Amino acid sequence: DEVPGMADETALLDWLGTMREKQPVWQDRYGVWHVFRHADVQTVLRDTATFSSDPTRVIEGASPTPGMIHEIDPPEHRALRKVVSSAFTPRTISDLEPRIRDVTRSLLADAGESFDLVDVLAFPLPVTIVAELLGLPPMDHEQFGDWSGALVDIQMDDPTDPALAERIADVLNPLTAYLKARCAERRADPGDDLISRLVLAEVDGRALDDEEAANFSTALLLAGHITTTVLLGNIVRTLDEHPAHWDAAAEDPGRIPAIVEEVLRYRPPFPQMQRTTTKATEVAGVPIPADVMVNTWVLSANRDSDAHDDPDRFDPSRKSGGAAQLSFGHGVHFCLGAPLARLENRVALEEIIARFGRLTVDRDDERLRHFEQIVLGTRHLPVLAGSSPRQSA
Ligand code: HEM
Repeated sequence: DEVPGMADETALLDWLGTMREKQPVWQDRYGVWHVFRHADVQTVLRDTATFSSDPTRVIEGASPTPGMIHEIDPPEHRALRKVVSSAFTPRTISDLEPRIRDVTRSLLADAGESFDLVDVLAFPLPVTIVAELLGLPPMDHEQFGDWSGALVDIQMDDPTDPALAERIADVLNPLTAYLKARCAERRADPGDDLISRLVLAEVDGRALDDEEAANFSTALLLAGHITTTVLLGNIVRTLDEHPAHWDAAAEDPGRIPAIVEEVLRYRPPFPQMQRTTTKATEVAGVPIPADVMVNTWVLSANRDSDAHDDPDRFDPSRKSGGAAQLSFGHGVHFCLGAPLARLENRVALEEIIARFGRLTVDRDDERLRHFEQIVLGTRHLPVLAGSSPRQSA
């Protein structure tokens, strides 16, 4: 009666595989309901009326934290997402390419034969880009990175460690008050930055006060950093295992986006999502009571043969793309950061190939560490360049 941890990936995948076949809806000893098949995960994620993103919904006198889009249900979710989206736009994201490329190239250019891909690229990159998108003083970047980094590091710890909430609040409370001051500053004296945009936005009579704007910016950072960090490490780890794709991608960089989707399917940085039932309901004929937590295994869905032929084959030739990418969610909460996630990882892989041709994982480098809670991937990924401009080759 145990959920296998995130680190031993094979044992995890083996267990999910058995669940999809023998117990596709399972109630754990904590009374959390686990959903393993793709069809059923999809059903849960579409049905927001039954499967709420708002645990406060089911509690007398409790209400959601304002600005926290991922914690609220339609109709208000729609109202808010519309406001937020008007600030954080497709051109906003796409104009970021040169800076992403510029930061990435510079960081890699200082990495030679041996290095940790996460320490060098995957960890610092996303947070640099979030800081710049938000428009915050270059002189605030170091502390901003330290707060985000601390919160990434928190996830290395056992999530049932009862000190969890306190250590989270120790970082979160200053972060958000820094952003909320920035919001108030920007409301009085706006610029060309996401915070300014967020405090300037109004869509259908609806705007964000400083509280909402600050909570959103914080959520945006938290959603954006670890996931993106984990994705790039997973990309390199997966090419390591299927290395003929290094050369295919080297030859044709147009192949990179399909590689990024296939890694996302193969190794979702978030293997699980959570909902709360609002009422007695059923999944796949299995009865689930009101007011309980349901965990949808995206990782199990991604490896479901009923949804993906030869699911355990790493195969970028799959006809992937768009809103079908379960690793960014499904339905109204579908990842707001998806274009940025996709952009950052496409540029990152392009740049890795450009400089190195190929990376191999140093699997016996003892600094290698996997996460084991919310995330499927690697905190430190020692690598070895196939080659680099540093060699008199
Ligand atoms: C590969 C990297 C990423 C992955 C795997 C990922 C994963 C996810 C998933 C699974 C969800 C849906 C959660 C739910 O339905 O409850 C989500 C939502 C969200 N993500 Fe991402 N994410 C990534 C990158 C980003 C980035 C870069 C940003 C910021 C630019 C971001 C911001 C958000 C926001 C604001 C939501 C909530 C959308 C809503 O509730 O309407 N994410 N993400």
